[PDB]
Amino acid sequence: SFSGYLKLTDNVYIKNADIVEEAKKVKPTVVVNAANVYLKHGGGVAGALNKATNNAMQVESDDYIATNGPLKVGGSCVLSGHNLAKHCLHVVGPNVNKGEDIQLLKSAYENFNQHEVLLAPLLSAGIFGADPIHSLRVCVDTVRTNVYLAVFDKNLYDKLVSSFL
Ligand SMILES: O=c1[nH]cnc2ccccc12
Repeated sequence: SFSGYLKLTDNVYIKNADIVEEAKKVKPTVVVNAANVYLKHGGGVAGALNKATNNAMQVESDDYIATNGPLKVGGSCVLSGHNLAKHCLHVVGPNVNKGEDIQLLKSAYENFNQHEVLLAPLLSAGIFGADPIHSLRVCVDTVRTNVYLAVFDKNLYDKLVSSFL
């Protein structure tokens, strides 16, 4: 199971880790991807997870989009986890660098409540432009299921833990 996580609340745990390496090690039932509405896994967590699947995540995603159209900002879809997890829950947090409503971050985290346990990144953090401290607060106040957060950046991880209310 998950190891080396710091317990933040009854159900939220956090670790300074590369989510790709964490997924390859644990092989969780669900790994969360920081997706965009088109499931175009170019950079950030999405690009890293997709590269770990040898682009199989992108091929599967393009077929999903061709059939279903784009996701909504705040929405999600369950696809294969390939070599990383049983499933990948592609969740679209608002990208404030693309001018999207930051209030949609709570709706994005609500998708996590459909899964008993997840390995996840902080939604809308990193290249999505939101304040990661705000993302962690929305996560703890929205997610009721067991969420194991992987924060890649050590300096950000330390700031998140030291500022956690
Ligand atoms: O951008 C990232 N690349 C690789 N691993 C991560 C783990 C957690 C959060 C962000 C990342």
